[PDB]
Amino acid sequence: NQALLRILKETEFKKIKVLGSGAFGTVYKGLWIPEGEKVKIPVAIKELREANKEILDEAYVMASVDNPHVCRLLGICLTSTVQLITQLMPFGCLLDYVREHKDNIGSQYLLNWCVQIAKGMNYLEDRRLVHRDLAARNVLVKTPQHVKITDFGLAKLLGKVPIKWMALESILHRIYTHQSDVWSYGVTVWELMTFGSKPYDGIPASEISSILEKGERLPQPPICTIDVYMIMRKCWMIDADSRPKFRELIIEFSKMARDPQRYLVIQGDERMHLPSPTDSNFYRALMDEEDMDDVVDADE
Ligand SMILES: Nc1ncnc2c1ncn2[C@@H]1O[C@H](COP(=O)(O)OP(=O)(O)NP(=O)(O)O)[C@@H](O)[C@H]1O
Ligand SMILES: [Mg+2]
Repeated sequence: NQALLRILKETEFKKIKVLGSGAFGTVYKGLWIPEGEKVKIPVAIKELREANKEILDEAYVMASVDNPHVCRLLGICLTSTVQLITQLMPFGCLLDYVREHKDNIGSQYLLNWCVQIAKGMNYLEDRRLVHRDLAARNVLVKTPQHVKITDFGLAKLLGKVPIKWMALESILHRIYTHQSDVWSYGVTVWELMTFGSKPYDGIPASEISSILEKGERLPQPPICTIDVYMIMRKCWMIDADSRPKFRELIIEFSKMARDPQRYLVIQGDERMHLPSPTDSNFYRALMDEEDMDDVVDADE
């Protein structure tokens, strides 16, 4: 649908500050200045490094993604460069969030984030869409209780490879499927449960396919019980059809969230509950009016 993607003129918005850059482009905090208005509305703008018909075709798919746990493409400006406009997320990405909060995050948040990421990826799988670059850096925090997958469509649009997130078949043959996204999901879960450790830290990207072929995998995070680590390891089976399905991961992590201290061991966890209804309501009113499923609370 034409209606989902806004074509912006360069005069309608301005880049203000670089937020960073990765494999496909550079992101800026920007301002949208709607013509004839005096308001300045914060947005994120991603300008791609390095056709228009093909670009717009993929942009319309990206703009069609409508799920509480996946970011939608809102607008595009095609000039000499491709610029992608999306909602700005002040909390930033979940990788930085778990690093910065390494001592104040409880099991309920971690297990619910795993549910939310699996729900967003399952939505993509149901639409027959493959992400190709899932990682904790590509999950954005809308509120601490609500996360969203970002950068859907970018890898396809432009495809340093994120070797350390990639299924072995993607590394060796650039094969990407829902089940290779499941491998990346397992790495993403490992990043969360380690509070943002670097996977395979110190090992050169060029050594990784050899390590995987020998059967070596990312280590058990100290907070994870064996059932949680077995899920991660199942995501990294060489046989892609032996890996879990995202819909299975929604079920498993939701079950775990109903008994969180049975599945993760975190110092001080009893002091780290989900927000009260009062605090949740206040967050939603200021930052998060969109429809979403209830978070999974503990039975006890
Ligand atoms: N909508 C957004 N709101 C706020 N920060 C954002 C948004 N989108 C991206 N960022 C941040 O902008 C920076 C650049 O992102 P990006 O160019 O996608 O690199 P990356 O996520 O680190 N790696 P990759 O996506 O794998 O290429 C990172 O710090 C992102 O977290
Ligand atoms: Mg990114």
